[PDB]
Amino acid sequence: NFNFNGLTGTGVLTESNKKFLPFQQFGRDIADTTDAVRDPQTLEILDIT
Amino acid sequence: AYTNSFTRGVYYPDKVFRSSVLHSTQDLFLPFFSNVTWFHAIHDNPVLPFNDGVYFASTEKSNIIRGWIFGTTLDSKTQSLLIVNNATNVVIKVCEFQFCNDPFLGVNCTFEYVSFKNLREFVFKNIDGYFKIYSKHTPINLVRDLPQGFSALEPLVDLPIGINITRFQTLLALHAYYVGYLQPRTFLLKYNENGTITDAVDCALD
Ligand SMILES: *[C@@H]1O[C@H](CO)[C@@H](O[C@@H]2O[C@H](CO)[C@@H](O)[C@H](O)[C@H]2NC(C)=O)[C@H](O)[C@H]1NC(C)=O
Ligand SMILES: *[C@@H]1O[C@H](CO)[C@@H](O)[C@H](O)[C@H]1NC(C)=O
Ligand SMILES: *[C@@H]1O[C@H](CO)[C@@H](O)[C@H](O)[C@H]1NC(C)=O
Ligand SMILES: *[C@@H]1O[C@H](CO)[C@@H](O)[C@H](O)[C@H]1NC(C)=O
Ligand SMILES: *[C@@H]1O[C@H](CO)[C@@H](O)[C@H](O)[C@H]1NC(C)=O
Ligand SMILES: *[C@@H]1O[C@H](CO)[C@@H](O)[C@H](O)[C@H]1NC(C)=O
Repeated sequence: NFNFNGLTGTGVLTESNKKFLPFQQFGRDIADTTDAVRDPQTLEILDIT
Repeated sequence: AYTNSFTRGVYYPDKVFRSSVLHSTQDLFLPFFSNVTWFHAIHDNPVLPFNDGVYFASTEKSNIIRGWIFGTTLDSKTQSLLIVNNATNVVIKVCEFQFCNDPFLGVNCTFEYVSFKNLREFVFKNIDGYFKIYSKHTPINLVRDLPQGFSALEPLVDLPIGINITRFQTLLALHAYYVGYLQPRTFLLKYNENGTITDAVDCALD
């Protein structure tokens, strides 16, 4: 179970190869579900599966 | 003077990432092929209105324009926003600071923040209480006109100011730009594999 800034859900976290622009916080999928999130306390970008 | 804007003036509408997808969104955009008023630098300071938002492009290398003013009654009796290139850093200040009617320099405040071969584009909009700035910097050879081409703008800063606006003015100094207003439009943006908007369709156009 993951919770980033209140964005809460369940899934497996992994390191992401997506190149988020510096102002982007999460990547939204076709089904309007967050498939990628920035770690709030780091520059790290993680992919949700 | 007037000149058509071809397609430029589109910006990443939200703070969300997307890839390899056609995404439809309703937002304040600069409609394609609309005339944008053209101005040139000499001596004066032309007046401009401001509604919904504005897209503002320029081309220069001598820093002829240093920044902007935004407000309703600009003559130093209500809260207004002043943006200026300090010397190398960029400073934004919301205050009732004193201006002339055509201020320029030589060679109760409420908010503070700090940061011809080139063409710089900006979008300023006041929505949901926030003042949002988007920008793009690009090398160019068409010193005369904003070129036939495409490139999306990305936010520079996003302030929670919330003041009222009906006008704005450019700021210069003593030792060549275009302005066009936004409208609410539905756009279709093509996010490429790397997540950058490579093309768009203003599908209220035709
Ligand atoms: C922002 O301030 C301006 C005045 O600087 C307001 O302009 C008024 O707009 C209404 C609209 O119906 C007119 O009836 C008034 O005559 C206008 N007043 C002046 C002095 O021009 C504007 O309404 C304000 N808007 C917001 C959102 O605060
Ligand atoms: C917050 O986390 C960062 C790691 O990105 C760390 O360097 C920093 O020290 C932390 N904050 C404080 C007050 O220690
Ligand atoms: C603005 O553009 C339209 C066509 O796009 C044209 O008919 C009109 O004359 C233009 N405005 C001015 C002031 O030339
Ligand atoms: C830059 O801003 C600081 C703080 O407002 C000011 O002290 C400084 O003089 C500015 N730079 C120049 C070259 O004046
Ligand atoms: C602004 O400054 C004046 C003094 O010039 C003062 O009387 C007033 O209280 C200040 N604040 C506002 C909101 O006018
Ligand atoms: C996407 O980004 C990669 C980064 O390594 C780059 O090599 C590639 O050329 C880019 N392609 C496009 C279409 O932007």
